[PDB]
Amino acid sequence: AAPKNRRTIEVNRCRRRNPQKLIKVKNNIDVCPECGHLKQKHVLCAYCYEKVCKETAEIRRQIGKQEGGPFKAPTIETVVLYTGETPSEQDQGKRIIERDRKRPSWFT
Amino acid sequence: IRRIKDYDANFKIKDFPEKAKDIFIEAHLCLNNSDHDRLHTLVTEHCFPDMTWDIKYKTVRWSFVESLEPSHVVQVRCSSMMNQGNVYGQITVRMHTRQTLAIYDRFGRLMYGQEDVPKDVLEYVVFEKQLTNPYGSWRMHTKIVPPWAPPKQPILKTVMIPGPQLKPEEEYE
Amino acid sequence: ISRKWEKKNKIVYPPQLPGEPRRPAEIYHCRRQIKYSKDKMWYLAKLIRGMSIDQALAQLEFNDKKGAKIIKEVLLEAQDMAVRDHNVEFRSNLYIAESTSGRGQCLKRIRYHGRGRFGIMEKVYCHYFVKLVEGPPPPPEPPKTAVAHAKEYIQQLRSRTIVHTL
Amino acid sequence: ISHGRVFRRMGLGPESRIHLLRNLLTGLVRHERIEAPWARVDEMRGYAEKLIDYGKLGDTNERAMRMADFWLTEKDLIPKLFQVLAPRYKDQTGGYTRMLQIPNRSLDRAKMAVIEYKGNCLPPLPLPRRDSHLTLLNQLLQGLRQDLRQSQ
Amino acid sequence: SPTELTEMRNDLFNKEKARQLSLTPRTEKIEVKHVGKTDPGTVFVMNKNISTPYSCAMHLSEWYCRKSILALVDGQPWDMYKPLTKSCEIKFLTFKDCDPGEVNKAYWRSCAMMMGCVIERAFKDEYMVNLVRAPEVPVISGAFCYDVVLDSKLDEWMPTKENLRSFTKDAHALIYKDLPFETLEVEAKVALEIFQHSKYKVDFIEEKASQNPERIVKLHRIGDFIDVSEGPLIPRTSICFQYEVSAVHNLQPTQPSLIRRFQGVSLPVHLRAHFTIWDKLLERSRK
Ligand SMILES: [Mg+2]
Ligand SMILES: [Mg+2]
Ligand SMILES: [Mg+2]
Ligand SMILES: [Zn+2]
Repeated sequence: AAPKNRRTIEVNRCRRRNPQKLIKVKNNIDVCPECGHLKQKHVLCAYCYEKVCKETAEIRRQIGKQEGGPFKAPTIETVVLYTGETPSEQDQGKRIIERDRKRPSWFT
Repeated sequence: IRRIKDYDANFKIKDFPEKAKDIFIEAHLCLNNSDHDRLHTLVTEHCFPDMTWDIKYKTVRWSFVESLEPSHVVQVRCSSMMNQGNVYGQITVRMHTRQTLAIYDRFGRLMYGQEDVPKDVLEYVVFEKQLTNPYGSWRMHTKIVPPWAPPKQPILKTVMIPGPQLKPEEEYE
Repeated sequence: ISRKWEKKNKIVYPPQLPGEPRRPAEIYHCRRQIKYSKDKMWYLAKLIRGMSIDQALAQLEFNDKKGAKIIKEVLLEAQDMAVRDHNVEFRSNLYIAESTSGRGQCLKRIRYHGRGRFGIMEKVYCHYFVKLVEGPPPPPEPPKTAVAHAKEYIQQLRSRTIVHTL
Repeated sequence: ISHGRVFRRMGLGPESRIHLLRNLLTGLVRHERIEAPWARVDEMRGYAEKLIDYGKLGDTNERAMRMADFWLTEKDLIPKLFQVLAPRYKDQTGGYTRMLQIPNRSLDRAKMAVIEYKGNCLPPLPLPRRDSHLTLLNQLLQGLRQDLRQSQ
Repeated sequence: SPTELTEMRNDLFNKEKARQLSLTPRTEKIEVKHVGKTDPGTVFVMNKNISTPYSCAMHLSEWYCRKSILALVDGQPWDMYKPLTKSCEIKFLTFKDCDPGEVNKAYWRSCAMMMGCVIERAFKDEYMVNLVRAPEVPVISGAFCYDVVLDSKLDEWMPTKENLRSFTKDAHALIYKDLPFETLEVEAKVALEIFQHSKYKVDFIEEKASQNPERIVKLHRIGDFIDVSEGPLIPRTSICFQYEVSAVHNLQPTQPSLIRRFQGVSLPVHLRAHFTIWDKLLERSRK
């Protein structure tokens, strides 16, 4: 089934400039209090999450280094310690992960 | 100055401040009318970009009023023959003058200075000429800024000096 | 090709008289040869047409389209050069006056069909054009009130003449 | 019509769906925090809690062991489930996992989600937090609460 | 006549502002370092007395302009439209902060002053209305209040529900006006000149000057209305969203004169409450 006639620019404009076709303005956008970058509500802030993910990756690299090879998951809990930190009574009997940097403010 | 005179055969130090003043004023005047052809004759190739590059896409209303103190030569130096067939002579002149300056935008909105009110200014201006080269003339080469110089008049615009833009992994100090 | 949009920032107006309202700063900026349809680009251009700079950047940041990040880049460049070169007071104090997509130079390729027959495929390119104007974004035109309609109708009635007479 | 259909159709079919979820779950047990498409994460979440329940049921239990053997492809994780994860949650009766929406994926613009097991060693997520009690609206309501309790 | 009094007050205010503006040593520059969690270590090189914290926000983003209610300058509260004086550290305080106590107080005071303006203009010409003060009542109390002395004619008069609605509508009109909260920092003598007619204002200015080491007092204007304030105010009138004048109470020790306490409750656009929650807040504010 082929078009019987060429559709005009007038009719085409009516189709493609319809509100239905148009991009809708978003009202979800707020400033993240932590970093000041824009976040959509209901969604984790991209900047803050990227920061957390970078740190998580570093810790995981260290975890892999200590484990050595595959199929070496520990049968005890894990704890991450930074520079100038010692294991506590709770941290005793846990796997210790050492980081070469200082504690982040957000990490508690 | 003996090294300059031997090439020139006819040079007067006593007359030079008057010439220097004329060159200076004419160069600064042609900035207003944006005649680069005349500027090239009056201004050294080193000096040209220094006084031209920022002036692009904006209007200057520089003017000269009476000088408080007559200009005088302070230092005379010459080249040490770095290039064959090239000798350069430099004269430094002290100028204590009153001047008016108004700088505007593309859009004609005033950026800097006030049109009517004159301001006192003390400047060291060094002039360079290429000797051993015919058709050569004394041209404004550089302005020396003293370390003890008073700060320039403040701009009308308020500016923001941005802090260090940091990647997520980076931590502020 | 033509590149008139670039030359628009090269206009110098004469200095304003003291007894004159302050002229709003205008900034012209475009990206040429974006690998993207002009038709697709149009929607994003239309979206940010009346908006302030910050509003526009926000909307573009959370848009899923490819062209959104390209417009964001162009807007940021324009905001930067506005403050630096065009003597805009505040980076926030800008709004989009013009936001347009245009066709770019394109390439013809062959698209093989399921016989000896074929089709001609066209690699689309577009330009994005933006004009920023210093100042708060102008208020949107208010919807016509009943009183406005009424007034217009009375005006129509009062305007009418005895036609085809002395 | 799909009234009261509780499971999504994903992968190459029913078996493939199980296998996809199994891989996500294995990832979660190992890493304790997993990024994946939102729908897949939401589907896997239920299985995550159920696995902890079987972990609690006991190491010695053969039924729980069989389930754990199936759902964990990497076998080293099976001790971890029984000896680390299950003892951790012994206090609480549920809500072992935490799921949060993440900015859309770069390539395919997919809705994304992070899932973690609670009480992990990893750096804390930028969780959404309710407004402080010291805000104006909260102050007014605290006043109201005080007045009501004084009335009684 | 009230019209001539407000006219005269405006003239004096404008004269004082012009005087303060004239003594500026030709657009001097001050360095203002931004100390915040967001966008750290940014410096503003700005005018000595022309520039305001709002123009600092204008340098940053629209978001700062929209959300920032007060500026903390050297750890001291500061109006958004209050001109800066010296090189200082600035941060911006919003309603959403961990301790928005200062913002709460500022909003409370601002609403009190708005109500004052409304009730001044509300009454008929024949009747006499005299504004006493805005007491520093906590937000936890549930209602911002203002003390007013009325004429002897309306001693037996008690406002109706419709009257309270009318005050509310006038307040909403004032919100719709979108008037900035203009501020002025003056010597006591100037304030005495402005507020010579109202004895209550005289007394309040006297005590405010007394508590200060100098005789420095603060004045605020919305639109043709001038009032002496306890502290800093919110930037703009448009900040208020939900604004109702709750009730009027006669103060018990009415031996010398009868003082009406006007009570109302408000919430900003940022912290909009639902219809139901709002109704609860109203029923409390009437007490
Ligand atoms: Mg073939
Ligand atoms: Mg369904
Ligand atoms: Mg599928
Ligand atoms: Zn953030």
